[PDB]
Amino acid sequence: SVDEAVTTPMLNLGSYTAMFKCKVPPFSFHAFELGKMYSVESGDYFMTASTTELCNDNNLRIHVHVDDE
Amino acid sequence: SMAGHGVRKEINTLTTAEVDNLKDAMRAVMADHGPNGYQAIAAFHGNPPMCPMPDGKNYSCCTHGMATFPHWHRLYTKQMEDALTAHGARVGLPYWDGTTAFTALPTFVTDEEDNPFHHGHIDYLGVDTTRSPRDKLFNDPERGSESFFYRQVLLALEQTDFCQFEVQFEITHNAIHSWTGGLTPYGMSTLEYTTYDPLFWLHHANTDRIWAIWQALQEYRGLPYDHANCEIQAMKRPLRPFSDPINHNAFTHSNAKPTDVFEYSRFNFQYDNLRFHGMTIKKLEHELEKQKEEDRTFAAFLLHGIKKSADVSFDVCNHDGECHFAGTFAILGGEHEMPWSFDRLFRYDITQVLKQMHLEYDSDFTFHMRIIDTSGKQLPSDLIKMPTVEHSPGGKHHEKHHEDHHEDILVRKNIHSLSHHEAEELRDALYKLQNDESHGGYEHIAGFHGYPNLCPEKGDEKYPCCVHGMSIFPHWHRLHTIQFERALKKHGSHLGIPYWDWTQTISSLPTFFADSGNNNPFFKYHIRSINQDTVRDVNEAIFQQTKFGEFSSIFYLALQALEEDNYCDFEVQYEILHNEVHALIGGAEKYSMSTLEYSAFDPYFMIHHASLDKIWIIWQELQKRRVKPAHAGSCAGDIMHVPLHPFNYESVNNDDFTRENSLPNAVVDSHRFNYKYDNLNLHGHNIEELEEVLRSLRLKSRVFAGFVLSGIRTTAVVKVYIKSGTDSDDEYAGSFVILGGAKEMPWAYERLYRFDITETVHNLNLTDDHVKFRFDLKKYDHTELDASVLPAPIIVRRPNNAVFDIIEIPIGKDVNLPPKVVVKRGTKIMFMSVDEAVTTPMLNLGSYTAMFKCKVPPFSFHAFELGKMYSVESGDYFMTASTTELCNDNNLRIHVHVDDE
Amino acid sequence: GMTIKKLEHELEKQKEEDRTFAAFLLHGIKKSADVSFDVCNHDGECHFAGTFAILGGEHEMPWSFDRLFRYDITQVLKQMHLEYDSDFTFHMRIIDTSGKQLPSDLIKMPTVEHSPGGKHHEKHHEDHHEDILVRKNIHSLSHHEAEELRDALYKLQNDESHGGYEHIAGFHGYPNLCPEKGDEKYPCCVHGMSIFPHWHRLHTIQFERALKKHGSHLGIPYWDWTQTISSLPTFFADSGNNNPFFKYHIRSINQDTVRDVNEAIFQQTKFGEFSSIF
Ligand code: CUO
Ligand code: CUO
Ligand code: CUO
Repeated sequence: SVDEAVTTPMLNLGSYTAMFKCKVPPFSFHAFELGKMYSVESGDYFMTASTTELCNDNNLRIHVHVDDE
Repeated sequence: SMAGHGVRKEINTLTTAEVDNLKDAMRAVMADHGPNGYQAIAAFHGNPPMCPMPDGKNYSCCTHGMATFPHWHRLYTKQMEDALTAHGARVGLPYWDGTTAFTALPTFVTDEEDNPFHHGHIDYLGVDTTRSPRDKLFNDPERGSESFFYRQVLLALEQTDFCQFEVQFEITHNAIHSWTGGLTPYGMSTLEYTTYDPLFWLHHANTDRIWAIWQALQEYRGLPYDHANCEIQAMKRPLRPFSDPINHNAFTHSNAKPTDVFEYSRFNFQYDNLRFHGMTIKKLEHELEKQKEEDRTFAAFLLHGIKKSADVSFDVCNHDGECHFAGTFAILGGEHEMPWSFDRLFRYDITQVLKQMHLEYDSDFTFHMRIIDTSGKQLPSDLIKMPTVEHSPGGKHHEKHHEDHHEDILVRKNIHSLSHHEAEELRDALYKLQNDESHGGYEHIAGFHGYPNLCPEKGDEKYPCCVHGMSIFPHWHRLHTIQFERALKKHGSHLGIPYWDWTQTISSLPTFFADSGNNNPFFKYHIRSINQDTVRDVNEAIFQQTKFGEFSSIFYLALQALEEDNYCDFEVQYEILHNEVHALIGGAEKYSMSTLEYSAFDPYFMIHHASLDKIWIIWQELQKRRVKPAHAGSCAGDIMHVPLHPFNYESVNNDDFTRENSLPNAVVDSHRFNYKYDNLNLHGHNIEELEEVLRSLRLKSRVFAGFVLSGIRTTAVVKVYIKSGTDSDDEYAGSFVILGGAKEMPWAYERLYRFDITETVHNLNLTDDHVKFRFDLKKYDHTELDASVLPAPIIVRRPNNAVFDIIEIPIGKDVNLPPKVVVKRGTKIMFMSVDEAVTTPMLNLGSYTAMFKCKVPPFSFHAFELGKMYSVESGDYFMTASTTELCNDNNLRIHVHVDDE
Repeated sequence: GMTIKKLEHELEKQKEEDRTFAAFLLHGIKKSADVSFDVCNHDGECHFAGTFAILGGEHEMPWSFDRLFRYDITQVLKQMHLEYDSDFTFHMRIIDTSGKQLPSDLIKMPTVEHSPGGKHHEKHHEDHHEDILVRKNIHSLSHHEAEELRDALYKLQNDESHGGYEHIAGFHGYPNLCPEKGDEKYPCCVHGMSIFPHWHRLHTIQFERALKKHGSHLGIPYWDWTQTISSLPTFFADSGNNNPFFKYHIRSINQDTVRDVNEAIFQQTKFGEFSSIF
């Protein structure tokens, strides 16, 4: 949550790589990633900025991916 | 990768790659210690014994000598199959068609070295499996087809009744175990050991196949395939250990009950073909009936558990003492087997033997029976009761048959075939619904799709539940349509929602709507929530140039949908085709059918989606004929594994089917929803007939204009205009519509939108790869909007004969689009050298997404993409600008991706 | 009484209907006994399924039936209102002649079987004929039902006679009639009086009776306005198609019946403490 200026939203698994380009939906908080939280499930994930503009402020695109050993 | 089911095909048609995967997968399966291991699965069959009885006694789990027998084994085969798949097999156990004569055991099993199929180790025994085939195994044909396996199975097939069928079927099943295993202690001949041999699966796969063929025949007969009137009680009880929560496999666990077991499709595996021997199902039925014509004499046996496996042979003897070999049957068993006794007799066709004896039914002759154990020791005759002799005549008069149907089966009959009497139920049902404000009400049902937006759980954000543009787009709709229909039936409906085949030449709008007077409920509906009635601004949407191929207007698009292979590529064609109708009906109007947020309310809307749904069905199975089944998870499945909102959210129609079976994988099959269409035909063409028309398009090379459409957040139209060499004269290349609106959830077509420009381009005479680009103009329901986001058309040429290649020509410079996935492994790719200023380099697969950001190496031409070129290989690709700076000139990032159907 | 030909016909008729049977496997139980069994639903409610007897004794030769003995359960299930698919239990008691009970071990559990055949149900049935009239709910209204109301009202509205709509409405509002040639006029409408509902109740029937004479199937539809009001009834709202329910032309003075609807909505809570009308 570093930098209070940006809150906790951080979209989540926006979709696929194309979406990852920073497409985020109009305020539709497709919840998944919140404040201090955690997540057990596997598969392919992703994290994008809370808002479309908020994305461009630092390019919050990190595409987390979670596979097997 | 095939999207659909793990298919099981014949063993004799072994494809090297397939065999390799199976061997490897099996090897891994054998190795794993886990509960979904080879040893663990094998254990289910018998030793070590997995079943508890309430006394604590342990017995072999397999159900034999019972009606449940095919059900239990069906699950067992699947259990092993799932394991192999996890291991990486292309899904499916191969089936060994034992029925047909074969010189030797399948090579697949036979190969001694590096073959996991050859044998398996038995941990408890501490020895490997063994097999000693009996020579009797290759049955001697009189006819050539006339073999014992064939005959035994054939008799089973003839039986109408499930129970009658099962006994014959099961006994036949046993024959393979005996002959293969023979005397050896470790093999198939023993109940305990059999699961260990890998051949076991091949055999059971075949046995399951036999059952499947029978079901198909029953369906053909019109007799119930899924359920059995007999042994009602047995079906209900679960088959352990599958029912146990210990069971790692969810699917088998879910279909623990024999009632559940019947539907194989739920199992998610299919067979390459039902055809028994060469015969088709239709043919087989005919063949069977012929047998009926002649009288036959049978010997009947009552069999019970004789604590062991044994082979019985009996001969028919005349008083003279002359005898001939009557026949053989086998019993599979062992110690710790569960007790079983057949409810009915096992029938064996004596007729040939009697004729040879020249005996008559009435004549007094004797049956001699000898029971031999596997060891060769003779058993006492006390084990089996003396056989009965019966005569079966041939012919019939006034045979009233009893085949049940219509538990909850509705049918959506054509609006045209509609009758005055039929029409009333529709009007009444709809009206009663419309007046209904409850959660079940019409006002509420329409609400799911358009405004007001519900689905997020008290988000207070709102959210259009309407899923458009997603891969799921038809899935959500198909369920919604049924939701509308189901609501009506509860309201008092006789028939299903009428569907309209708008593809055919449209003389005028349906009378169903047009009759605005008499307060027709189908014509419009009062929102009541906000107010305002459902109005529509009809468009011409007519003028007929030509039918039966090259049909101008809607049909081509729809026909174009069926044309497309793969689901993912299909869905786009599916939606866009659907998108068109909404526009003509809704027109410009605020509250119209064209307005996504509102269109749900319109009466036509509820029915209209049904008409589209019909197209999906024809296509769904149509693909199956193609040996490319694609329904369920195919390419972009991830979206599917999540329930359709708001159907799952607690506040739906509360329809038990809907609320529960909201899952997309479930919705894929319409037959579950309890409704059927009066016909499969489109534009007056039957499935086989229509398939021909499709062939016509493949006949001629056509150039297509690729489109990467992304959520505009509004519904609108686009006019594609092709530039001309002369001045710049545009041309009406055509037009398509993009549905959407205000705060809709974001969407973007992963797949390209095939749009046919061909004739238009030829006039101007330009080349697909060569400098060819066009500027379209798009427009909102009424007014102009930013044409800007094209995004730049990605020309694709679809070669004529020898298709399913598809060529994809992206572009070079001033290109605009995210990662486009042509998919359809085997597709071809290229690039447009448009703008001489930029040469041919275009990096290639730079690396991963991070690299895609435009990292390109210093002049290191990591070759891959050149000038006019192509590429067959699959996997994930990419294309970036030749140089780092050259990237920024137009953002040449297109991340091509190429997966499987 | 039946002849052979007749009997065969009688038997076939039985075949026509589906039946459910319980099957018993019987073997020598070294004695004579009477067996009675009941069908019970899960509830534990039971009904007497049926009875059969076994004749036997010591030194009887051993015997076992090759097939099951069938007993027709169908009537019992219907009484239970059980379905074949439904899960129910069969309870069996074996009593010897002496009255001593035998162990159930002697007989194996019964099997159940289904016999044909089914059909599709057409909605052939007819409910009540117009005996007495009934004022059915406006909501429960059907399209077909709706027409009779519109037709009946319309025919009345066009009717100027004393029986006419213009006249019936006249009783309550203007013009005022009731005093016998008082030339005073007088609103017949009785409001505020103790009789207030009495006069109205009769007037309402007067309206309804006028319609039936005019050609009505059903009674005047009533609207339960207390319940949360989503919107005005469709019956009125459909101003188009010249809906007779929406408005009426006075014709006497002129001017159509217009209404200035008020919000009359917003729902706070139902089922007690209902705000507004209820
Ligand atoms: O059935 Cu248990 O063995 Cu093939
Ligand atoms: O799909 Cu939601 O509209 Cu036809
Ligand atoms: O008006 Cu006279 O009563 Cu309601």
